Amino acid sequence: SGLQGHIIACVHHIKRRDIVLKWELGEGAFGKVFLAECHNLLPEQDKMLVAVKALKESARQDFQREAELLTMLQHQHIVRFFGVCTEGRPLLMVFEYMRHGDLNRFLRSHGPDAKLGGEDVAPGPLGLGQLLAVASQVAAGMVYLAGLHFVHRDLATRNCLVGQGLVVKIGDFGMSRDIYSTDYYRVGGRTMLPIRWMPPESILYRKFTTESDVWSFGVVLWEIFTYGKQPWYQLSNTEAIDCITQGRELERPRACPPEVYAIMRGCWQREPQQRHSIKDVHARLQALAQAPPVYLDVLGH
Ligand SMILES: Cc1ncc(NC(=O)Nc2cccc3ccccc23)c(-c2ccccc2)n1
Repeated sequence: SGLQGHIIACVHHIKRRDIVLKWELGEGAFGKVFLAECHNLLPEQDKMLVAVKALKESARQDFQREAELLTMLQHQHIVRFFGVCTEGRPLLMVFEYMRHGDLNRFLRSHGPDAKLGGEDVAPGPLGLGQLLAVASQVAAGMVYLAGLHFVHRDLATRNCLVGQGLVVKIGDFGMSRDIYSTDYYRVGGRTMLPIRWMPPESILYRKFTTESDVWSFGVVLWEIFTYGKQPWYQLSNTEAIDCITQGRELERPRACPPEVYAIMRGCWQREPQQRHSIKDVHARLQALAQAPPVYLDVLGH
């Protein structure tokens, strides 16, 4: 459940008059999301755009616990939470607006299968350096979460956002199971598992740790270098469970250099203790991302 799992009060408040709903961005089972104009929120701006999550009994208690946890979780690679609006209904969670939407959508639209300007990025597919800076920012957010001993449980590019200047942050508005339903395997009733992103211990033993998140980051790295393609896309849900439990590893993407694939393989160690830490996976990717173009052009053959 993301934030709910970590839970199981200096929360900032915003007045309803200060939030002006413009239009809907999306809608799901737990509520909807709107683009809104927010007044007197941040100085030297006066007015600014935000993404507003509108709460669709215990929901109100869950909301406050979610808000308190979101007020703690503040980092440069975690979508910014501004506060809540509790005067009247619907209850609202206010976040920064990320112009390019979710990371999956952004990757697919800058991939070889895209339909067809470029303010933040060049024409045609994202270069090696562009793919690496994306990876590094996600890794950095996971470093902060592991640092606060937070277990994400649903790390995937659909659960990352992209803003102006290609800034990548971990975050979502709780609509992934509705917008990307084929990225989940429905067990029974409401329970939906992101099995393609899960390690063997989470599928087999139903264990979720800091180490199962590292495996998911490994899969997120694969999605980055495959321009948002679904992992094990050629397989059904039961076929994918079989491959994961039998120790099978996703193939090296075409755009992926062997050095990047070594980071992936290290995230995909069957033994959770054997998995390379996220503090090291980030340190490894950052170094690669800011490395000179002479060194980088050599990496990509
Ligand atoms: C039902 C549902 N499913 C999934 C949801 N995603 C998360 O809770 N995930 C997240 C993990 C870790 C850091 C986060 C930081 C920002 C935003 C989401 C974060 C939500 C949710 C509920 C309230 C605010 C937003 C998202 N609600």
